[PDB]
Amino acid sequence: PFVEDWDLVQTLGEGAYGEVQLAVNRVTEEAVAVKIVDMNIKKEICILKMLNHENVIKFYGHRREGNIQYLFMELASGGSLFDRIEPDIGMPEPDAQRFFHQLMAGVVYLHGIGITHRDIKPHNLLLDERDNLKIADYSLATVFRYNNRERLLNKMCGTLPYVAPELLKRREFHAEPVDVWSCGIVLTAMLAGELPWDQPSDSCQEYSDWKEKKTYLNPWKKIDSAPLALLHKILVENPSARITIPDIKKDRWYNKPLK
Ligand SMILES: N#Cc1cccc(-c2c[nH]c3ncnc(N4CCOCC4)c23)c1
Ligand SMILES: [Cl-]
Repeated sequence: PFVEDWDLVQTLGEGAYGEVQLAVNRVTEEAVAVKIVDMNIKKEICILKMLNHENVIKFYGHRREGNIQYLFMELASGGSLFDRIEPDIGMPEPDAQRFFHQLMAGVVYLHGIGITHRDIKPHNLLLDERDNLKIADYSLATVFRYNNRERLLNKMCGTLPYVAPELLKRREFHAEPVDVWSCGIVLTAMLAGELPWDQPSDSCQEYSDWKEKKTYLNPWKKIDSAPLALLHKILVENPSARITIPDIKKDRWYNKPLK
């Protein structure tokens, strides 16, 4: 199959909705990614056209072709961060730190334009040929700030092991601390190659253990004291006591020179 000048050469994977194909232009040989959706997406395109940052997947544009919408996007030839995390091990701390810096640069950018991603996790964090991180998939994204006025969110969405506890507990909540939380679970996954809990609920034993500071258990025992002190500031149950991005950027481990 093919779309105007582009051939659909192969399946890269599935986003939150629909299929993503590698599109190669037959003329120019340029390779991009195309998300193919059958038959909400006005909002998504609208958010996609806002995006201009080196740690965010770039939107090239779209074509309706009968039933099928085709959303053209930057290709990331390095695959996902998911594939760089070795189970039970993680990755080298300097690599983790570098990816964390890039993730924060992307999140700050989004938040600065009033967008929350709402599903940060390693599958949505892609790597270009130089291992630069790009935040992908704006199908759950939404505006939380417009004309300088913040709106609280109420929709439950995301992925349970990554989702902040207020989203399970509060009728309405601030957007930014939710995305911060999920960045903390990504950090843990990078440093330990395991997720700390199935969900951050009072009924989840591993979540209770963390609240009781049992860091002699896994995954925490695999993580050095400096990044762990950051994770103690991020994975804070009360979102108004949770560290903000400005303060993450002052954290000791964040600023530690590494290999
Ligand atoms: N909407 C959206 C969305 C969600 C997730 C990823 C992509 C995606 C954009 N550029 C890519 N480059 C290389 N692989 C990619 N993926 C696609 C999905 O499977 C993983 C590998 C992408 C887009
Ligand atoms: Cl993992």
